[PDB]
Amino acid sequence: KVFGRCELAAAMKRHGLDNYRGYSLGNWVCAAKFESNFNTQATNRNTDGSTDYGILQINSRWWCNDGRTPGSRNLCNIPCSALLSSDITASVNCAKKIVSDGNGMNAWVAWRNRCKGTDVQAWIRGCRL
Repeated sequence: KVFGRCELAAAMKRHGLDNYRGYSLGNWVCAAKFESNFNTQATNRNTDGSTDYGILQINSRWWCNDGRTPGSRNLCNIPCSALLSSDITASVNCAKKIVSDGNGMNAWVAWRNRCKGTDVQAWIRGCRL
C-alpha cells in the first residue's frame, strides 16, 4: 500500500506515534517519506547482507527475521514480511522499540539527514488531525 501523506499521519497518530519518546508526528511522517515514499512494500538491501523493510525501512540485522540474514537478531519478534503489510501495526510497534533503543530517531539515517532540524510540522500541514 502507498499511503497518502495525511492518511499515514492519521494512521500513525491512531497508533500512538505522535510525540512518542518526544518526537512529534511530523518527524515520523517525514521519516516515512524519505525512507519508503509512504510505500509499505518498500525493500532495500544493505551492504552487510541485511535488508530494510516497510514504511520505516526497518532492518533485518536487528529487528526482524527474513530467513536470509544469518547471525542476526529478531528483537521485534516478527517475520520481516509483516513490515510490508497494508496494516502498519507491526511497523509502528517495532518503530517504538527502535526509537527507545537509546539513539532515538537517529537510528533512521534518512531522518537524521533530511528531517532533523527542519520544519517537520510542514509534513502534517492541512491534514484533518
